[PDB]
Amino acid sequence: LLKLEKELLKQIKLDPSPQTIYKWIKDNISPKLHVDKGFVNILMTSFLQYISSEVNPPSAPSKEQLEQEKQLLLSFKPVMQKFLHDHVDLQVSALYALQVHCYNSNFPKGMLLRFFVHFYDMEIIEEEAFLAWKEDITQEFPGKGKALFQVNQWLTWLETA
Repeated sequence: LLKLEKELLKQIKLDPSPQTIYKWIKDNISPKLHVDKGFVNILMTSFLQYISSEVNPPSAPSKEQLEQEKQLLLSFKPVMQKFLHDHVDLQVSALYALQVHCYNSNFPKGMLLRFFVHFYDMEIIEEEAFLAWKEDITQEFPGKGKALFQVNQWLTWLETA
């Protein structure tokens, strides 16, 4: 799975067509793993790494980077939905992936919450998963406090009115 992750990210860089990457998964990863939380973790982690590498390469995002990022995420949305729809616990896994990804970049200003807004508006992550992620004690990935600090007002609104 740490391996699998190696291969998947290599494959995305080689050809980031949503179609190609979905076919590679289906042809190279047993379907029993498609509903595994660790697989959803490596999947979402690889997509986010790729998007970052594209939007903010080694050259405070510009409006052009914000649009580019939305567009790339939009092209991946049907692949992510194919594995996450109807699976709230795997959606919580995808939120931990995005938490750890932002933790790994030192929480860039607004990044985590801009992605929560995306994932919610794109119907990738349901309300229930956002609140399960908030309230979850059982998992231990780093960066959970600083993540909460940045999306708490948003989550509280979601929860109450």
